[PDB]
Amino acid sequence: MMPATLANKTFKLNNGVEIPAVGFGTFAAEGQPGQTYAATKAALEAGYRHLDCAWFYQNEDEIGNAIADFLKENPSVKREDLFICTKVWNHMHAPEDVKWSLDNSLKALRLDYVDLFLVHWPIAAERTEDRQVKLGPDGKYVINHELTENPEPTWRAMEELYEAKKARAIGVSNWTIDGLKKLFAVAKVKPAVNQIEIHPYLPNEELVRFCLDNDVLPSAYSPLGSQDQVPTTGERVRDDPGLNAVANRSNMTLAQALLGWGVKRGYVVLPKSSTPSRIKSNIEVPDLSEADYQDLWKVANGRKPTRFVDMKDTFGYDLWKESQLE
Ligand SMILES: NC(=O)c1ccc[n+]([C@@H]2O[C@H](COP(=O)([O-])OP(=O)(O)OC[C@H]3O[C@@H](n4cnc5c(N)ncnc54)[C@H](OP(=O)(O)O)[C@@H]3O)[C@@H](O)[C@H]2O)c1
Repeated sequence: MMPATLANKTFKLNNGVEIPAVGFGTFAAEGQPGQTYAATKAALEAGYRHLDCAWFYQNEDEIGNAIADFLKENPSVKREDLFICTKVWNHMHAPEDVKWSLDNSLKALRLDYVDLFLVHWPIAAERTEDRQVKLGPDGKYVINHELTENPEPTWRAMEELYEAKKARAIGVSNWTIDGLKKLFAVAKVKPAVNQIEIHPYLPNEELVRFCLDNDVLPSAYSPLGSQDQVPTTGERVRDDPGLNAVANRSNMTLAQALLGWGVKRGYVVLPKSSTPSRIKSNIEVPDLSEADYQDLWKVANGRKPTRFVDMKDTFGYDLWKESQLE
């Protein structure tokens, strides 16, 4: 346990809502039945008060039971003490489908409201009659270009959910700087959060700066970089000697140093794990010294950025227009 952990720290969103600086990522892209329940339960017991969820991962039902069981077991804690975030997927950007998606997520989570609701990608795709992702003849998402280029109808729907008090704050995920500029023009409620990939191999500094300078708070998914192993070089973030040197010299884990780096930059961090030992350890986020903070920055600044999450090939849509050359 870390008495000085920054797990007690919150940020204040531009509408006054407080968001815990550390949240637990619940994505379980590989099963099993019951694994999300155990992990979520472990996070709640370990002191997490921020849970990050999404319709896409199809496990909000297990999360709902975990929250309900945790609350039943711990009468001193109230649902209001938890910060719950979920997200609407790309095939559900039509206004009525946005509301349906939150209603569905609220049902599975066994909640009356969520603390944060996000548009998961700035990409609108067609859906099937039964509200699944419609696949085109190449097997990729079928893109609705009108709704993708002019997301106003989708955002109005988020605004209405927010005014209906079904979401205490609304935000975006994977939005770009230009995307934010376009949204600001048509938005009555400014997005409170932009959840994006942020870690030492992808510092995303220009977007992080633009958000902070504009009252949008970033939150970092993949804050540990994934163990996904950089594809053009075959190196892992968690094998990086510079990063490990800072952690080792300060008797902290590599993950804790990476999470402490993110909060120190001034944004939320959403570490994911299925492993109890790692769930427990990742809630112990240190307040980094100036030397540690700077040296991690040296690693980040000494290399070419590498984005681990790019669903180009699945979507049949290229948001970030990144190539081998150029
Ligand atoms: N488009 C979006 O909005 C989006 C995209 C991706 C993710 N997210 C959210 O953010 C979360 C993070 O995504 P991510 O899993 O790709 O990256 P991550 O949080 O940076 O961590 C990925 C992997 O690191 C391992 N790990 C965790 N703690 C560790 C520790 N102390 N020491 C060593 N290894 C550790 C874990 O493996 P084990 O599981 O085996 O323990 C975990 O799978 C997701 O769950 C999700 O809620 C959002």
